[PDB]
Amino acid sequence: MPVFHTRTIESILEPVAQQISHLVIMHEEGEVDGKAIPDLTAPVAAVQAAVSNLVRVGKETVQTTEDQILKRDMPPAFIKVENACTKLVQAAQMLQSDPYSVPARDYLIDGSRGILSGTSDLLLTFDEAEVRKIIRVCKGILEYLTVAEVVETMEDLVTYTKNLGPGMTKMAKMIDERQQELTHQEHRVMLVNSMNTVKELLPVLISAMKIFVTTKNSKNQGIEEALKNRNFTVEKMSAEINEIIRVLQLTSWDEDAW
Amino acid sequence: NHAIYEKAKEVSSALSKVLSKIDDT
Amino acid sequence: YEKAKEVSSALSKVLSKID
Repeated sequence: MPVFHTRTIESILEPVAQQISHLVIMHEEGEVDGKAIPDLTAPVAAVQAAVSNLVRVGKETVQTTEDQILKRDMPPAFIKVENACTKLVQAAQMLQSDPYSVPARDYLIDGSRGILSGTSDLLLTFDEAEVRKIIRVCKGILEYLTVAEVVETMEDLVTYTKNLGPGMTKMAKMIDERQQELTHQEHRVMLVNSMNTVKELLPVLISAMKIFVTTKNSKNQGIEEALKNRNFTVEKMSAEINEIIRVLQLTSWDEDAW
Repeated sequence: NHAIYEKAKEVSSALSKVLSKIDDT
Repeated sequence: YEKAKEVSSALSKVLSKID
């Protein structure tokens, strides 16, 4: 299936996904069981090897990973491609005997779709775990942002900026690659626009902090405003970050996790 | 990890060769 | 204090990275 919910996963399974459409499209007209195809004992031996490596890696991915969802969603994707691969092999034999078998073409098709489908699930499941890595980072920035309300000195400000800076950088780099892989404009825009705002406001949030931490130091000066202006940027940025979490959340949540 | 995509390209390629070995006319 | 100077300098280095 067109389970290409990513621009990379798409560019990977698209080419072969097309060829499969033909086989089904042609096998429907009766033009598939037509030709007497050569020996697929060599090529089918390749995919059988290719699938073994894919499965192997996926098995390791689960081994290492800390993501419990990916830990329990990957294994099946393995089984899928694994037995869909056997149908592929079977068809190769059926054809090695009779290059005209229409049921061999049935397996030849059902198997190709199983390989392409399983591969999709595999990648998609893995990717969704990567999206949760982003969500985590964002949820981290969200937390520290509130810490900006307890900063009462220049030394605190120095520390705060030193900390926010890095995470602010990581989530910025993560959202960058992220928006590129998206397959829907609307999402990409929000993701991009929202992250930009966060970038725009960061220096503003630091100003509001310096002004406050200073005006408060400059004792005997209007401070109910500096506070309000600092708490606003904190709120604005926090809101933008939630739109990001929400978007990333909408574009990856596979409901087997309830 | 970022290999899963590697092996995925290999199975996506093998399946391709097999499919195109049935394509001709 | 270089505090205000450092706070800025630190924010600068960060913004350049965010860039």
